[PDB]
Amino acid sequence: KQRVFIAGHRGMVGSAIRRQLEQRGDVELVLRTRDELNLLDSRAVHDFFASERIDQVYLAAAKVGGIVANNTYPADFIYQNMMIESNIIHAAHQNDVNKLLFLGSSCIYPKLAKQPMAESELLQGTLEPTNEPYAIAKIAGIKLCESYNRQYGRDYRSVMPTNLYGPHDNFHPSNSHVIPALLRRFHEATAQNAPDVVVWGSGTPMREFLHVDDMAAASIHVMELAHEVWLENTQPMLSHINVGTGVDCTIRELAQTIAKVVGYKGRVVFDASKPDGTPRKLLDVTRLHQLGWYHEISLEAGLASTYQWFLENQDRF
Amino acid sequence: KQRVFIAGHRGMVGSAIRRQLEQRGDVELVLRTRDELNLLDSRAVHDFFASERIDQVYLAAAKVGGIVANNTYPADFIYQNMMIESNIIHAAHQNDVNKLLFLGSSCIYPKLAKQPMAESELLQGTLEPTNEPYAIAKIAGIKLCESYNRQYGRDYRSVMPTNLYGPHDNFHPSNSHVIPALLRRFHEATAQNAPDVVVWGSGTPMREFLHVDDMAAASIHVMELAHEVWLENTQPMLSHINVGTGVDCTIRELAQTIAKVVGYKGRVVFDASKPDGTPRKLLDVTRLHQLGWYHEISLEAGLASTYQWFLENQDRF
Ligand SMILES: NC(=O)c1ccc[n+]([C@@H]2O[C@H](COP(=O)([O-])OP(=O)(O)OC[C@H]3O[C@@H](n4cnc5c(N)ncnc54)[C@H](OP(=O)(O)O)[C@@H]3O)[C@@H](O)[C@H]2O)c1
Ligand SMILES: NC(=O)c1ccc[n+]([C@@H]2O[C@H](COP(=O)([O-])OP(=O)(O)OC[C@H]3O[C@@H](n4cnc5c(N)ncnc54)[C@H](OP(=O)(O)O)[C@@H]3O)[C@@H](O)[C@H]2O)c1
Repeated sequence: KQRVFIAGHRGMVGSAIRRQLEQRGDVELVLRTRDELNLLDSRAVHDFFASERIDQVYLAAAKVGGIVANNTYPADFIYQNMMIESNIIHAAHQNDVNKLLFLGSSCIYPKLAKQPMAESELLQGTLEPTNEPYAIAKIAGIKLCESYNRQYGRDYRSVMPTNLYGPHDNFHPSNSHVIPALLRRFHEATAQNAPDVVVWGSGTPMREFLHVDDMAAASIHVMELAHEVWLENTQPMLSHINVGTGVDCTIRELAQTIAKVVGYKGRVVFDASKPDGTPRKLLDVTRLHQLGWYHEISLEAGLASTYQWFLENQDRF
Repeated sequence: KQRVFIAGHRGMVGSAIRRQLEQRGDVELVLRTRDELNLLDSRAVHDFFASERIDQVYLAAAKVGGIVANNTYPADFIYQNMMIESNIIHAAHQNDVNKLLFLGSSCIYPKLAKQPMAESELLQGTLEPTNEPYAIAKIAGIKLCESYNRQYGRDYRSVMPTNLYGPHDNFHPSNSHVIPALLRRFHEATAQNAPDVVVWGSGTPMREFLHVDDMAAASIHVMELAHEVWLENTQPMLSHINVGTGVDCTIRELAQTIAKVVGYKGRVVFDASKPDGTPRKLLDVTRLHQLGWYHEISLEAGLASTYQWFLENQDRF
């Protein structure tokens, strides 16, 4: 029976992986809350890895935030993520954990990358300023993995997810991520019966979204793939695998779909006097598809179920 | 032997007309798929009308969609429908086709029209924003007909159907039309044995529904009526004829009837915290009834047969 440590099991992605691994007895979960184990503490982390018998590690712990947070607390974002990665990856190796899955991020790719973005797009150009500190910490995490794989013959894999959404997301008004922000706004506009909802921009830019449950499934899939199969579809110094749908949709389509899901009857209005971001941003998921994994949750279905979760848990935001 | 061209013969309404005209040898059908004839291409359309010997035309081709589609692709909806109408109607005239039937839509009437909506309700007030582009294209199609009738002495008739349902409807999860959306939801809720099915709104608004086969019958009836009889019951600049049942029923009654048809045993729940649309929306079918046509398919019977079709074709959605 495999003993799996899911770091950051309370977070959005961490909890999703947990929900799925809990539904099978060939795995035994070892979980620690931030109060039980502070991942920033090296000694604490090494002690934990020395005391427990861990077979696999899902590194889903991180200091995550929106546009305001990343620009307001840059030092916290680069430092905490660098330490959490270093502590876990080093401790795992020191205590013979051979399997580990590192979760990166799509905001790690160059601002002006070629679309759709293949894995080789990594380090090909300057990063988006807002995400720079966080992005550097994440890239360093991938290279730590590749470096341990090379030097010690470890099996530390990594996946790069696209924009995620689903239960346990930050539905707070402070969150800048489009899906949870719009679900919230359309929910209130519907409740207060507002004549319209104004969204900044033209609505023409194209984005990609993946439901967190699909994300968890793909993660477990990549983690459990045969080592020979994984080596065959990656390179030692370009080992990360993009995880997404490969399908993009306009912000207009997204907003209009959310309006429908929520039962909003007013008008959705795009204020084109405000600037748009990059015209298009989506991942090339060829590598993942060749590894035999395809997403199951469509946008409409995922938004409807996420809204349902939001309804049962709104007294938390 | 009459040579009839049914444009858009693969669509819901188009195929219904075809099923009925196929069941009679006094008519010979000329059909072209989108790959055989792109209706947006003027030259292609005029060439087709020049090469074939068409006696009648049923203009059932259109760019149709739900709430999300109409608000997401407004330009495609107004443009494609305007071109398809213009191309066909002009080509028909240029090549001496004297008989043509144009299929409009109920969403063409003013948002705040008087109920039941008589034909004279056309252009009496502002349109529902969601349907505005599509509605303008459709109204332009009716006026093209009236204009050719007036200037060239043509016999281009038009019918305005109410909400339609039946086989070949879009049963996809993306579809916002109430009947196919509810048949699908109740089907899955019944299969997964869900305790309840929540529907947005109070369930009190009243809507009218017509089975597509009745629609096809009425269309053929109006098309084949004697010219003197048609002129007698219409006006040159108010020539369209409403096609529907003239009977309305609440959303509550509709949902409850679908639940029964599907064999659902759970509870149907209306969430009244979500807004309703207009309280009532149905057509005045006096003109059609005076022309001697009455619908044959009742709601329960039509839903049962449509569900039956859905069951045999579910591996398409
Ligand atoms: N577009 C994208 O590429 C994208 C989008 C979403 C997520 N992701 C990936 O998923 C990762 C996780 O994101 P998420 O949305 O699941 O965030 P989240 O909900 O904040 O998860 C982070 C978890 O880590 C825990 N944690 C942080 N610092 C800790 C510490 N010092 N000791 C112990 N636990 C600590 C947090 O616990 P507390 O909150 O209890 O402190 C939290 O439960 C990201 O870093 C990213 O790589 C990528
Ligand atoms: N409530 C209402 O008032 C109501 C409700 C339903 C229908 N209707 C009326 O019925 C009309 C048809 O509706 P429907 O439900 O039958 O839609 P549908 O199933 O989408 O039928 C449209 C057909 O037109 C074809 N088509 C579209 N563009 C074409 C092109 N450029 N070249 C060749 N073929 C083209 C489509 O073929 P492909 O899909 O193969 O491209 C499709 O088979 C509507 O426009 C409306 O006037 C009214």
